[PDB]
Amino acid sequence: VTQRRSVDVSSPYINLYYNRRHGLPNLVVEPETSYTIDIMPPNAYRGRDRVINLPSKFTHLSSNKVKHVIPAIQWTPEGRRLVVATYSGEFSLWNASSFTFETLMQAHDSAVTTMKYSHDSDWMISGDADGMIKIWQPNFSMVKEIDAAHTESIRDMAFSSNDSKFVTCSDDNILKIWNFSNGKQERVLSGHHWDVKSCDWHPEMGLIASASKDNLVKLWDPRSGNCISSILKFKHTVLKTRFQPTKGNLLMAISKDKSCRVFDIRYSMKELMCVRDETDYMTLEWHPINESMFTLACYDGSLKHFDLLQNLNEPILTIPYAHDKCITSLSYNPVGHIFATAAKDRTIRFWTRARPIDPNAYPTYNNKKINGWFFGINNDINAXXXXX
Amino acid sequence: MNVYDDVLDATVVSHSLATHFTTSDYEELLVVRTNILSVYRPTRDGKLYLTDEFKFHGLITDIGLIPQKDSPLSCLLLCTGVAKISILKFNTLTNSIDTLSLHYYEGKFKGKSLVELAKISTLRMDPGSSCALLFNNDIIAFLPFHVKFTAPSVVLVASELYEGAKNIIDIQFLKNFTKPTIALLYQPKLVWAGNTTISKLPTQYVILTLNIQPAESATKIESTTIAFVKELPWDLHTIVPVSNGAIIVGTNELAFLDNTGVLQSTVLLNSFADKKIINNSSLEIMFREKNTTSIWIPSSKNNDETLLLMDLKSNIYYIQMEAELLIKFDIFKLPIVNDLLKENSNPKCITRLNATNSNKNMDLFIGFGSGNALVLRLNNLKSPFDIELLSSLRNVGPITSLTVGKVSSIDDVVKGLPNPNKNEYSLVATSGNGSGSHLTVIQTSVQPEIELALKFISITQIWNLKIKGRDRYLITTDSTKSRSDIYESDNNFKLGGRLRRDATTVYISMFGEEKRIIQVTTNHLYLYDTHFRRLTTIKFDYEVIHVSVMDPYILVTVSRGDIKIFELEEKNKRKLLKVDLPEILNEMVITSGLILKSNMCNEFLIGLSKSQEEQLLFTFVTADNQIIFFTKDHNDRIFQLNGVDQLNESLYISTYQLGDEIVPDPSIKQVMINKLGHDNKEEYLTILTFGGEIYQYRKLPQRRSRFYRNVTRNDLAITGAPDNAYAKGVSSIERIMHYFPDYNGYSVIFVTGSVPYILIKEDDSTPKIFKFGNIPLVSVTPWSERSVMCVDDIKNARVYTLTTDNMYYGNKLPLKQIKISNVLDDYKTLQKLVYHERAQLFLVSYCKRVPYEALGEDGEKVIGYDENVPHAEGFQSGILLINPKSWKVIDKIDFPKNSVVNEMRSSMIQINSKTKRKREYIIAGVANATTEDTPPTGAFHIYDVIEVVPEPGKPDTNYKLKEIFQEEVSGTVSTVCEVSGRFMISQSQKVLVRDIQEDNSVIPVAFLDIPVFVTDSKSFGNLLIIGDAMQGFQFIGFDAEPYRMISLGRSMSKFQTMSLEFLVNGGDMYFAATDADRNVHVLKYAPDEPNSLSGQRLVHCSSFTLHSTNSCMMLLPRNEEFGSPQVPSFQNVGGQVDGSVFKIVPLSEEKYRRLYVIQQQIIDRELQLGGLNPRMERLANDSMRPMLDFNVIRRFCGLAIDRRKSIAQHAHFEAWRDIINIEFSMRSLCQGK
Amino acid sequence: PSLIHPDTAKYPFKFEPFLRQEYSFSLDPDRPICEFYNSREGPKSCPRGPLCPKKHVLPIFQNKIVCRHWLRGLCKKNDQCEYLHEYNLRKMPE
Ligand SMILES: [Zn+2]
Ligand SMILES: [Zn+2]
Repeated sequence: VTQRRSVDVSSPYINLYYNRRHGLPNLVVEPETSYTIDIMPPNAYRGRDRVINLPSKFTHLSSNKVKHVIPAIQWTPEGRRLVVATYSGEFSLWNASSFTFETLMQAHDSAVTTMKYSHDSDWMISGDADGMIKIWQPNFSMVKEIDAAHTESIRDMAFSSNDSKFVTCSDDNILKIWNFSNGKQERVLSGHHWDVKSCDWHPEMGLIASASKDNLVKLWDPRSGNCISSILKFKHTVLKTRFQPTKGNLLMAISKDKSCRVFDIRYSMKELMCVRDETDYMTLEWHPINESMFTLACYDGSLKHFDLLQNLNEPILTIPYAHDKCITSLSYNPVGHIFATAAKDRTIRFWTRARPIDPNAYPTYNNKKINGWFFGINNDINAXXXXX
Repeated sequence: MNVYDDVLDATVVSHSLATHFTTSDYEELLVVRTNILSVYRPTRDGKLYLTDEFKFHGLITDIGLIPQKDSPLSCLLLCTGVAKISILKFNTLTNSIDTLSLHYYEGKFKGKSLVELAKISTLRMDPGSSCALLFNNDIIAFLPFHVKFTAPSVVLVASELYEGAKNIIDIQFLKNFTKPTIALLYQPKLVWAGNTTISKLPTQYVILTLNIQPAESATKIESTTIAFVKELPWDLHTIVPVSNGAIIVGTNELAFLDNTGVLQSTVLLNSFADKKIINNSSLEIMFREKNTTSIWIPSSKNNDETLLLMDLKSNIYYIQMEAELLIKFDIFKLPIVNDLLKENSNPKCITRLNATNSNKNMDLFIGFGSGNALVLRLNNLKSPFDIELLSSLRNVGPITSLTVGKVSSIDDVVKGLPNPNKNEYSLVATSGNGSGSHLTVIQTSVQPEIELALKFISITQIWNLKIKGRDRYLITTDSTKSRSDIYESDNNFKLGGRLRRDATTVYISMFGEEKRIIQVTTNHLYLYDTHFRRLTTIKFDYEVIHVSVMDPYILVTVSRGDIKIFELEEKNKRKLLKVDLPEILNEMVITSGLILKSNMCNEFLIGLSKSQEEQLLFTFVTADNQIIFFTKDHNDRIFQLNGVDQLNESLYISTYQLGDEIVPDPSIKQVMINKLGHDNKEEYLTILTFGGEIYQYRKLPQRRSRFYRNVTRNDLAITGAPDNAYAKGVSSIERIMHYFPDYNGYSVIFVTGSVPYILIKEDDSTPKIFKFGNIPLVSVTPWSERSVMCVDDIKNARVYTLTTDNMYYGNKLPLKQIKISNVLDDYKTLQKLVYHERAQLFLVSYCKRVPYEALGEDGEKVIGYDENVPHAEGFQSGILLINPKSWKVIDKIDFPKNSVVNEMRSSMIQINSKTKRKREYIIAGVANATTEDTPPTGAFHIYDVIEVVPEPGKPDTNYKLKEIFQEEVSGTVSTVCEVSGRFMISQSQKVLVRDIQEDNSVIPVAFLDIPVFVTDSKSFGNLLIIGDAMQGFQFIGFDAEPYRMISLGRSMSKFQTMSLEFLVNGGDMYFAATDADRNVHVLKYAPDEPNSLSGQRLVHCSSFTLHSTNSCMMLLPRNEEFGSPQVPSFQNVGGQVDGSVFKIVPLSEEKYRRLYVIQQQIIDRELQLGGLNPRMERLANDSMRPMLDFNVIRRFCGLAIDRRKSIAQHAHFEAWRDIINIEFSMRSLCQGK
Repeated sequence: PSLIHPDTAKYPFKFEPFLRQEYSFSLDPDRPICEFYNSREGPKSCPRGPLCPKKHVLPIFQNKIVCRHWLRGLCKKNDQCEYLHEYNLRKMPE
C-alpha cells in the first residue's frame, strides 16, 4: 500500500530483451526523463556508453536501526540483497527491491570483518574479529564453521574462478588457500614479512594477489605455495587489492598511502595509473560488468569513480561528500544498477545509475539531512538540495 | 553433442557495397546478409538479379572494396566477428572467392584493450585506397596497401595516434587528401544524457593525416595532426565524410567539420541539442543509432553532391552542401508521401547502385534490419521529387518469435480432393520490427494453390498437350495395368481415337511447331496429327525407358542401352527420319538421354563460335557418369561435361575422349540444363542421382562452356544420398525431373517422388529445392498456362500453381509473408507468436511503440516532465488472435500503456490435478516496461479460446479470446512456461508456478527465487530452464503433490542469456542457451560427473558463436528419416535477429563422432571462403566436443564424389544416412497428430 | 506427432535414477504418494527405498503453516524446519 523507491532492473531488462530480441540497437538516451525507459540495465552498456551505468545518483541512505559500525559490505550475487556485516556480529540484509532490512542472521561471535560470495553464486565465506571463518548457504546456514582459520582476525576472503578453493588473509603475515568442498587448507602461502591486509583471487586464471603491510602485492599460484611475481611499486602499505571480476585482465591495489595503482596481469605486471589523492584512499570495488571502471573511496568520504579508458590521471566522477565520515566498505550488486557503500558514520548509502534529467544531479555538502526523504514515490526531484 | 544448421539462411541486410567484384562488365551490388555475401546485378528496371552467392563460415561484421592493380575487378575486404579482416579476390576462372590474405586482429586487440572488445568491430575504407583501418573500441588495426597485395598490418590504440583520443566514438577516412587521413571523433571524458549537466561540449574531433610507411616485416605509423576540434556536442556519434569535410551525425546535433578543422556550420536537429553557425530545427528528428547509415554520393560531369542519412524509424534525410568556407547547411526529411519505407525500420546499409553519370535521379539500395531491403529510386532532389519502390529484396526481419503451427492442413479437403499439405505444420516466425512487421510462415513445403482438382483411376504418368497454346488433350497411363487412356480439356476419355490405348505409353508431347504428336509406347513409337490419327510408326527390339523431345527431334533409349534419335521430315512433317548419330557412343553404355537447346558448347562448335545462340545438342548420361552431347551437325565430334564422374565444383565442357576408364557406377539418373527464375532466366545444369540427390550447376554468362556450382553456399538442401542411403525417398516413386519454362512466371524444375521437390529460382537468390507439398507426387504436367497438374500416389491429380502474391523462394526454405497489419489498423511489431491447437489458430502479441509516459505509482509525472520535446519509445502491447485459414485478425485484446507482452505461450495446463484434463490455454506474460526506479508492474493474462457464434458477414471469426484470469502482480512478468500442467511466470527476481483450478481460480503453488530477471524459460515436462538475464540460467525441477521447485543446476558459466531451450538426444539432457554475445551455450545436466558437484553445477560442454542474437529458440520434434524412433527425439529450432532460423538438432554419441570426423576433415583438407576455420570461428570465451557447423558439413555434400568417399574415417554410407537425418529433421513438420 | 507443444513428461533420462536418490524428485510430476512410508524415519520406512517410483514427502512438506523466512528465500532451517516450504495460499499467515 505504502510506496517506496524501488530500483529494479526487471523493467529495463524487458526493454533490453525486447530491443535485443528485435535487433533494435540500444537507443541513445536524450536529456528528457521519458528516455529513462531506454536506459538499459548495466551489462547492456559496454564501451563508449559505460558511463551510463556509472553510479552517481544518490538513491537511499539506510541505517540498521540500532546504529552500528559496518565493517564489510557485499551483495548477494543474484543482486537481490545486500549483506551488511555488523560489529555486533550479525548479517543485516537490505534488499535491493525496496531498501528494507530483512532479519539479522547473527553470524559470528565477534565482528564480521569481511564476507564474499562464490562465483557459482551459491555459497559465501564470512569471517571474524576472532580467528574463525564460516561457510554459508545463500539462505544463510553455517555449513562449515572453521574455528581455527587463523591465529588472528581475518581480513579479506576471495574465491577461485571454479570456487572449489578460496583464499583467507589475516593480521597474521601468512595466507591460507582453503580447499572449499572439504573445508581444509590445501596450500599455505609463505611470504610477506608483515600482515596481509587484503587479498584477491583472479576470476579466471589461477592467480592470487595479496595486499600486505610489507608494502608489496605478491601474486600467488594456487597449485603451489609460491608467488609468481612480487610487485614492489608501493611505498607505505598496500591496503586492499582486487581484480576486474569480469575479465580479470587488470589487477588493482589501493594503498594506505595517498597512492593507488592499477596493474595488468596480462602484461608483465605493468602499472597503468598511479592516482594520488590528498585525502587517503581506503577501499575499492570494480564495476562488476564494466571492465576498466571502478570506485575508490577516501577518508574524507569521497566516492571517487574512475575509468582506465577516460582519465588515468584523474577521477571521472567525484562524489566528494558522499558520506559524512571515512568510507570503510563498498560493493556493486553484480547486476550493476545499485552501488552500495558504507562508512564509519554507521550509515549505508546506495548509489544507482543517473537518470537523464534531475536538478539534484550533482548532493554537494548537505548540512543537516543528506538522507532527506528520497523514497518519495519518484526517482527525480527539483532542487536547495535536501528535502525536509 | 549437436549439429547446427541454418534451416532458414540469414536475410537481414547488414552491409552492402556497389563496386565491380564478380565482373567488370556491370556495377555489382554486393550484399552482405550476415554470413551470406550475395552479389546482385541491378538492372535498368531496378530488379536485383543474383550473379553469385557466397556463404562465409563466420559473420561478415563489416565490408569494403579495395581496388587491386593490373585487374579492373576490385578486391573485397570483409571482417569476420571480432576483428578478422579477410581480403577477397574474385577469381574469374573458378568463379569463386579466393582469400588473398587473412588478418587476425582479435589476439592483437585483446593485447591492447583493457576492456572487453565490442562484438561489432567496425571497418573503415579510405577513398585514397591506400590503408583500410579496423577499429574496435579505441583500439585500431591498420591494413595498408601497396600502390603481395597487403602490407604488414599494425595494431595501435588511439592514444598512440593522438595525445588525447581516450575512447573513440567513430573513426572515418576523409575525402580528397593526397596521403590517407583518419578523423577520430572521440570523447576524452565520456558523456551521456545524465553527464550533460557537469560536462559541456565534451566530444573531441581530430583529423590525423597518416603516414603509412610500410616495411616488408612491420610497418611504422606516424600521424600528423592536421586539425583538432575540442568543444563539440556530447551526442555526436557518427562521422560521415563529405568532399569539403566531415559531417558529424549526432543524436540531437549535426555538425559539419571541414578538412581544415574548424566547425563551419552545425544544425541542431531537435530540442535536446545546445552549444559557429547555428541552425535551429523545430522538426523533432533524432539519430538514436550508435552508428547511423548514410549514403554520400560525389559529384559528376560539377558541384552537386548529396548525403542522405537515415533514422532508425526509417526516414531519409538529405543534407545540403556548398563547397567553397561553407554556406547552405540544413537537413531535410524527404517527403515520403507514398509510404513505402513504412514497412521498413533499422536501416543498416544504404548504397547507390546505378551511377547514371548524374547526381540527380538516383537508384539506391537500402538494406534494412527490419523490413525488406528496398531498392529505391529517388527521382529529384528538392529542399517534383518522388521515391518509388524500384525493387525489393525479401527480409525476414528479426524473427522475433517462432512457433510451429498449421497454416495449411487447416482445410482437410480443398477443391474436393485431400489437401496437398495434409497433416503438415510449418514454423511461423514474426518477422519485421515496426509498422511493416509481419508473420512469416517459414514453410517446410511449398504450399501450392489449387486451380482444379480431379480424382483419377489406375494411372501413373500424365501428359497434357497444348495444341495452340490452349490445353485440349490430356493423356493418362499405367505401368502395372498396361493401358494408356486419353482425356480432354473438360476431362472426358477418348476425346479421339487411333491411340495405342491398350499399351503403356512412355512419352506423349507436342511436336513440329505444335502440329504433330509423338506417342512413344514401350515397344512402338507413334506419330499423330493435331486430330489423332496414326501417320508414322517405329518398332523397337527392346523396351523404351528414357525418352526426350524437342521441336523437331525425338530421342529414345531402349532396354539394351542403345539410343535412337529421330528427326521429323520438315518438308511435309508426315514421316520420320533416323538421325545419323556418332558411332562412338554405341560402344558406350548410356543410362539416360535428353535433347537440349542451350548455348553451352556453341563456343566449341565450328558454327556460331562466340555468338550466344541456343544450338540444339543431344545430351546423354554414360553409365560411368558423364554428360556427353553433340549437335545434329556433329561430324563425329562429340562433346562432354568434364568431371562429372567426380562431379567437382567446376564443370567445363571439352571434347570427349574414350579409353578404358569405364567404371559402371550409375549416379546420374536424370540430367537437364534449364533456364530458371521468373525474370532472370539463368541456365542451370541439374544433375539428379539414382539416390534421389539433386546437384545443380550454373552456366556462367562469361565463359558459357564452363559450368560451376557454389559448393560453399548451401542453397540446395540435400534431397537424397549417393551411396544408396535415404533409399526411402527414391524406392517408392522414381525420381524424374520435369522442367517447366513457366509455372507462375517462375521457371521451375519439379522433382517427382515420395518427397516431391520444386527447384525455384527467384531473382533474389540461387535456385533452391523446396519440398513440394506433404503429399507424394508421381508425375507432373504443365497445365494451361502458368500452372502445373500434379498426381498423387493415391491417384488424385491436382492442378497447382505456386503463390507469388506474398511468397518468397530464397532463404533455402520457402516463406510466406503474412501482413496482418492492414490499412485500417496497423499492429506495428508482432512479438511472441504462439499457435493454439485446440482452436487451430495463431495468437500474436503486437506491441505499438507508444510515446512513453514517465510516472510512478501515483498519476504525477517525474520532475523532468516536458511536452515540447519528442518523447521516448515506450510500449503498448496487446494480443491478436489470427485464424490462419483467412489470416485476418479475429480478436484484438489490447493491454494498458507501458505494458509489453515479453513472452506468451500456449500451454497444456491442468484444469483438475486428479482428472488431468489438460485444456489448452494461452498465457500472456505482460510486463509494464517502465523506468528502473519505478516499481516493476506486470500481469499474466490467461486466455481460453472459445468457439463463439460467427459474425453474419465474414466467416472464420468463430473464435474469441476469453479473459479467464488476469492478475496485475508485483514484478515484471517476463516469461511464461507450462511446467507439466502447471504454468510458471516470472516476476522481479521471483518465479511463481501457478496452478489453474476448475473454478478458474488461479493460485500460485510453487515458488523460486531466480538471479536478476528471467529472459526465457522453457519446460521439458516437470523440468525447467529459467534463464537469468546475466547470471546464466537455473535448471529447475518441479514437483507436484508437495509443490517444490527444486533447484537442480546453475549454469557454471554465467552469461547474459538470450533464449533458453532444451535439446535431449536421449540419455542425459542438454540445454541450449544463447547469449547477448551471439553465442549458443549447450550445457548438459550431468550429476553423474564428480566435477559437476551433484548436478548443481551444469557442465558447459559446448559454446557456438552465432551470426546473430537468437531472438526465439523453440523446441519441436525431429524426423528420424533413416533410423527408427524408439525415443521421441527433439531438435532445437531457434530464430535469429538477422532473420536466420537455425536448428540445433542433437545427435547420438556414435552419430556425432562420425560427423565430427567429417567436420575436422572438411575444415583441414578443403579450403573455406574467407580462409576462416569454422571450428576456430564459432568460438568465444565461454569440453573439447564442439557443436558442429552443418554449414561446413553440407560442404561434404557439395564435395566431389571421389573426394567425398575418400573422406571416410561402412562409414561413408553411415555418414550420409545421418547427414540426411539432420537436413530432414525439419520434415517432422510434415507429420500430424 | 503433436509438434506444437510436446513437452513430454514421460521422457527417459540417465539422471532419472539420480533424481530419486537426491532431491527426492522423479520425472513424473503428479505421481502418487507411496504406501508404507513415514517422514519421521526416512528411506528406512519404504521397502523400495531412495529409488522409489512414487514420491516421498519430507517432514518440511507435511508441515502445516508456511515459513516466512523461506518465502523471502532465507530460512536457516533449509531442512527439519518447524514450518512449511511450499508456497500455497491455503497454508499462509498473510
Ligand atoms: Zn516409497
Ligand atoms: Zn523454513
